[PDB]
Amino acid sequence: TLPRGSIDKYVKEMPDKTFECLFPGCTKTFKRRYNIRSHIQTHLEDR
Ligand SMILES: [Zn+2]
Repeated sequence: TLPRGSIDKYVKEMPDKTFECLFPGCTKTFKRRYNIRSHIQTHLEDR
């Protein structure tokens, strides 16, 4: 009754100011920011 352990199961935060969405099928990398996290929402939101 509380989903909150999948958004942090596919994120590779790099100390070089980078990000690697570890989602299976995904292939987009971002930088030090909390925007890709919301991107993981559309990941398991409907697609
Ligand atoms: Zn992704």
